[PDB]
Amino acid sequence: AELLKTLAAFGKSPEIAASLWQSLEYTQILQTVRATGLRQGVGIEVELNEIESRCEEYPLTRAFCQLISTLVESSFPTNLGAGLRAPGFEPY
Amino acid sequence: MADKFAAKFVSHKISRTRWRPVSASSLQQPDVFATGSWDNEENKVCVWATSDFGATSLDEEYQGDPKQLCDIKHPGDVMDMQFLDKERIVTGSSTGTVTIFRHHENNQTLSVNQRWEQAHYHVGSNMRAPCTAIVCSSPEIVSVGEDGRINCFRAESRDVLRTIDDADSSTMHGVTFLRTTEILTVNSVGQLKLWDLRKQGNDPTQIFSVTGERVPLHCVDRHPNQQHVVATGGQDGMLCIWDVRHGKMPMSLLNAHEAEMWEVHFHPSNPDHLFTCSEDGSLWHWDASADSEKPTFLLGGRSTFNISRSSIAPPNANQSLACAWLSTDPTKGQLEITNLLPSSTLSVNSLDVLGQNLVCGTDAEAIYVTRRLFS
Amino acid sequence: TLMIDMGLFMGRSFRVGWGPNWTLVHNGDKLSERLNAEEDRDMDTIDYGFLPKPTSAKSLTESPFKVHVEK
Repeated sequence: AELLKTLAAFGKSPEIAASLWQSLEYTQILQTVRATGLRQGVGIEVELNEIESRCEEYPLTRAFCQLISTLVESSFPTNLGAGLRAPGFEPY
Repeated sequence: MADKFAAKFVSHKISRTRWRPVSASSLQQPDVFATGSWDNEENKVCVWATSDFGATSLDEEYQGDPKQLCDIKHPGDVMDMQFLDKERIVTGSSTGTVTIFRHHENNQTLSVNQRWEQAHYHVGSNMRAPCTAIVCSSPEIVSVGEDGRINCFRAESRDVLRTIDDADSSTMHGVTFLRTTEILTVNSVGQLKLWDLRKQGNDPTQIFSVTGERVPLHCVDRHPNQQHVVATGGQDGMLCIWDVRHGKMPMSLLNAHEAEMWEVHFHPSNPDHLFTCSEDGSLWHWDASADSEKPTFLLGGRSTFNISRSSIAPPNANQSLACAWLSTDPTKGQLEITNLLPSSTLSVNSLDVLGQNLVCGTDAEAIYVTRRLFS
Repeated sequence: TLMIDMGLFMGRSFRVGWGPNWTLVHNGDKLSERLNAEEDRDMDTIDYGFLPKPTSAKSLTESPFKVHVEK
């Protein structure tokens, strides 16, 4: 989560924001392409299921919300997939 | 009151609970039971043990405890998991894989027997899909899915024995036996569909929808007082009851709610009580009749706002009484569903009732159980 | 890959590298040396995957990215 909020504070630079956008789409941290070859359906979903629930405190969720917020507001889609990626934010 | 619950803070999310079977016919709670993960730590199947019944079990927390035994981890969520026989286990994967174990209760392990790696899938995108419903009557096996294929298997095979494909298929919600080899589903169109295991073809074997506010029906089950009459629940809030083995007709259209019936399940010790679970944010026990004049399982539970246990009986001398079932014209009233919230609960994704005994695992990170459903 | 277009008088082929005293620099495998895909399996199993990362539509992406060396 700290890494994520740092990246959020980095994205304030628009070209840095674009680099982060394209880098994260290449990485697919959360779940973007459902083609097998990995353990898909993972990420903040899981840890939200287990730990945040027990704590009753849920900061990562909001932080990652602000993550996409900044990502979209600074960087705009140039591409999302053409048989190479999964086009569309519709997953998230 | 109604036999308060034992709550065990399991620190775990629950999706699927299914009794470990011994087939034939007996009354006990299967102390052994296999559990499919909502998200426990991963998606996994665990083995768990419950000190059956208030007899010889009033301990190990308060009123018993289920205990973890072993587990093995599973790609794709366990949306559904049914048992072919005493220790052969069949679960659907969100990866669209049909998974069969043979359990080792003594070794406390699960054996990875048989996999249909291939299942229901989306066309025009080449993407995989989970299975909507598995059907297990030993040893014949049926699978039905979002895209609408039909997957007919004899036990013990890693390749498709048959998949009926159609020039007409749809999304499927809930399935039930009508007979030994006759099957019904409720669909996402407001659609009641029929098939026979021996005879099938192209496009659905039988299709129904009629006046009465056809809504996407999510849950169907065959009554604990008879199978060939079944009940279905959908969006509108009205429960639809039917008699078939080749033709549908309504026992009742009960105005039992105003909104979607996500899942409904049937009381064994009471062939005429029901339960409903709904991720609309609530979970109701359904009871015959209405009014608080009978023990109220309409507003029962919720910690406070509790009401139940009222009664009055005519001696049949100069006194007369009538009720709703004695009317055959459709569109009946509400029939006593109570939502219950102890102090706080999250999405209960699996529940089971055996006799007046009840277990249920949830997303509330705990388990809730009762010996008696009433008092 | 699948060579299924056998004509005649064909192209050229390849060799893995030697290493000192019967060491082998190998992109291929000898007995059981290389893994299949998916990180999650029923019987508690994890495996590799690199090739389908750049594509949302595979074209038999068969390109090496780690060559192991064994003696």
